Amino acid sequence: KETAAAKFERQHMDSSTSAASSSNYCNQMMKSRNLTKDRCKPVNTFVHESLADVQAVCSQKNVACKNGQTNCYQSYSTMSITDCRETGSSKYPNCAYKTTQANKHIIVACEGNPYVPVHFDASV
Repeated sequence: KETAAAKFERQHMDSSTSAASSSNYCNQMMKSRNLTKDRCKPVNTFVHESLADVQAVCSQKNVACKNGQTNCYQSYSTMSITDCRETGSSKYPNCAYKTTQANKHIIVACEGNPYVPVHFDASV
């Protein structure tokens, strides 16, 4: 089955755009990445940076994840991110989202060898 590292790339990386270009970004991406296939995933962030720069966060500033685990890391630099959250009208299978573009530090959990992101914890 899909690895947690591949899942992270599918759910959270968008190296192909520098930022969201329209309010429809989240509606389009939540569907195309298959995050609305079986239920409307409620919240999801997309990071518009190269995958190597996002992987590199695993060697940046350690911090405990929201859930307490100690394998979280905060990026030293801000990054281009898109926050996607359901709208009040979102109703499966017609999942709908508010797109919010921002420059924030990212926090991710890492695992493995190579040590790479496996969870998106927060944008700060």
